[PDB]
Amino acid sequence: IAPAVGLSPDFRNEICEAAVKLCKNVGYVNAGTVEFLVKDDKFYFIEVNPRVQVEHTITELITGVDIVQAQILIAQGKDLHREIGLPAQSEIPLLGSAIQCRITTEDPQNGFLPDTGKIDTYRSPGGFGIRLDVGNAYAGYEVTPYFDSLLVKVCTFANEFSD
Amino acid sequence: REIGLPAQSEIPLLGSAIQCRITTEDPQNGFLPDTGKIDTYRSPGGFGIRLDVGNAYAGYEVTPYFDSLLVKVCTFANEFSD
Amino acid sequence: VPRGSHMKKLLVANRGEIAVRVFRACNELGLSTVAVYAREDEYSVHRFKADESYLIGQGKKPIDAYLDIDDIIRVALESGA
Repeated sequence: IAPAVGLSPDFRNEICEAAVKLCKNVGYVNAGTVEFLVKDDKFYFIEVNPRVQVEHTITELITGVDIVQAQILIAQGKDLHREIGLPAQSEIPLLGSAIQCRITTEDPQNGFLPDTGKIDTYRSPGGFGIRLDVGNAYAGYEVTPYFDSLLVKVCTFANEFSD
Repeated sequence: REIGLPAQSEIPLLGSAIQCRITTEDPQNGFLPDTGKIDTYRSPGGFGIRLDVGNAYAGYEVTPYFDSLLVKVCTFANEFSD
Repeated sequence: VPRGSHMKKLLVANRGEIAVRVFRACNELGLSTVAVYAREDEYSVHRFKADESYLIGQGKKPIDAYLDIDDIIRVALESGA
């Protein structure tokens, strides 16, 4: 989910600044994610993933920023502000909240072993506040055992977390 | 108080959005609506895309009795050009 | 800024939902795209979403095909990415 709606905005800002501090220090280029563990109002660095992540989608929804277009424009030598058009830090939007689930063929009644076989029917929902980023799921597709079990990533977004 | 909308001046204005209605109107046949069976229907998604589907799914027979709408597509982004 | 940072064509060294996500971004940025696919992944949606696509890792297991550094580079150079 995004943002971390169960933590106070101040504490979240602190975590974001620490991530920025690390990245400024090493002159980080392109997209990356800094990962922390958090416990009773302290936070501890665990990892940097120096790449886009599967859950980038929900950050895009709550900021209005297209992260993957940004990666490509960054690699073309463009300036985040002048050319890519992102605002200064304090102007970066924070628009409601967003949730992502990955729908997979893992069978929860069979120890989450991924099912294989032919997809007979695949009807995907839409509407307001729904984003879909599909993997391999279409009517007639044979799910093989060779790859991951993802069918489709679903994200929802709205002004309020509960919606 | 209950629905939770802000006061007028606080009503957000977030980028821009465009809607097209995809229909069976054949632009090469004077926009007469086509009918018949839908063999294949694969709908896009991703960031900045919203779909509000009418009657379009693989196997659906489009009749001549109703409007020709298949799916409403909206896109949205910070900038109109995007 | 490295020399050669201008782009007309991009290749995704991946498969599945992330490859489709990148192709979408490329197309919106006016770039043409290139997919790679293992033989066993030949029905993957990402293969058909690109402007052109190429089989890689011939005769390897499917995961090793996607880890085949030199065959991926071969495709990038051959396609003019």
